[PDB]
Amino acid sequence: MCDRKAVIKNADMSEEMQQDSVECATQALEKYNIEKDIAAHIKKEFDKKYNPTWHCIVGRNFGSYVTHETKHFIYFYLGQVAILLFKSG
Amino acid sequence: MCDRKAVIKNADMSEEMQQDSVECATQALEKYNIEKDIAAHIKKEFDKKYNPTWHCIVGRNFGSYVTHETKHFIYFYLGQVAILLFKSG
Amino acid sequence: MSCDKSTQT
Amino acid sequence: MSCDKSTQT
Repeated sequence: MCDRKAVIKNADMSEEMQQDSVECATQALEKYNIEKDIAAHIKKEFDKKYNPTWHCIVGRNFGSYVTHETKHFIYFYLGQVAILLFKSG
Repeated sequence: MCDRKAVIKNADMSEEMQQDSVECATQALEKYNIEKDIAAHIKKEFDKKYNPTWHCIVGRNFGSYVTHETKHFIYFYLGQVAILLFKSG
Repeated sequence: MSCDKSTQT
Repeated sequence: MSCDKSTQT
């Protein structure tokens, strides 16, 4: 019907910022029903509000290696999908 | 054959470099039985030979928005599994 | 840099 | 503002 639950895997950034991602992801899913837009949406918001550059990813399942900045990284599993975010300009 | 067929979708880098990724992904997959290790392996190899910084992802299904450099970007589905590679230091 | 790109299976 | 880190669902 609408299964969904947060499950932070790891995060290194201000609570409000990481929490923002949680809502940014939740709302992102509500608007977009495909990881492509979900990630791209979240990225723009963080890149525009928190200043560039943010890299975003979303998927039901996937592994990846990535390098980011500092105090600007977060990753959490929501429902049947994962939402990754971190600056790596 | 045993499936594991490459399927280039996006590419923006030296032929040998992109082809290297194809083999790097193919070999990476046969080495590790988890897309997570795949990216980490492929990434280190490119950051080692090509020099940092490379972002690599591998998953059964997902989507992500990311900005890279130039002449250092590539993406392709291998054996159904997605395998992304691109510099975005 | 060439230009940003969004990946998707 | 620079550090590598793995990630997986």
